[PDB]
Amino acid sequence: DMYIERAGDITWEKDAEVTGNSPRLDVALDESGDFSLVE
Amino acid sequence: GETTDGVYRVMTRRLLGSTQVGVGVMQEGVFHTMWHVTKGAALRSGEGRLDPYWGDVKQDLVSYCGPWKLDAAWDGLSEVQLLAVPPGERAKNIQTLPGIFKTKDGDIGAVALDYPAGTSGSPILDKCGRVIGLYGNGVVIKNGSYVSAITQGKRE
Ligand SMILES: NCc1ccc(C[C@H](NC(=O)c2ccccc2)C(=O)N2CCCCC2)cc1
Repeated sequence: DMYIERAGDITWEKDAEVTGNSPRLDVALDESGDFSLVE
Repeated sequence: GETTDGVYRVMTRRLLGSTQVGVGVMQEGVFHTMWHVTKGAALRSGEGRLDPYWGDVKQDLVSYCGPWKLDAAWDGLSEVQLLAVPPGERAKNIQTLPGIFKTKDGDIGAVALDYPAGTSGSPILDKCGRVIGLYGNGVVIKNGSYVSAITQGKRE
């Protein structure tokens, strides 16, 4: 059923779109691999 | 089938039409993705078959054809790029300065970018283009935005 298709090369691109912030979050990781916020 | 290094889409035909469930990285003949994308199921690459080799639900990672090969780490200072491969859209690099996930077991880098869920598995790169982790396992913050961990495995 599941199949893979190539999407591109893995390279750093000079002058890429720069967006997104840098938050510091307290988190917990459970046995099922779920992250959760501790506030 | 196709074993060339690079970023790949992970598709299914179980739902309506062809649906993208995630993304992965082929490096050194090993296919790397997140556990929630495939649930450890076998993959098809043209006429060839890729069998799972290693996996761990807690790390939310799985490797195919061989052991985990991605060993680069975020330096905790520099900006990085998410090589986002969104459903039905072209691969696009997005530069961002990672935040932090503070856990009782140590700190992990985090990327605050919002893409559809089918983008899970897209690699996160350092300045030399080395894969320092995969995007797609994280948390939703108070404003409904998504923050993903920079999830990296261990090379033996
Ligand atoms: N065991 C259940 C389970 C937990 C976690 C995941 C991964 C999921 N990934 C995205 O939703 C996502 C969104 C945008 C871009 C890329 C990935 C995620 O992190 N959450 C889902 C639920 C909400 C907050 C946690 C899947 C299954």
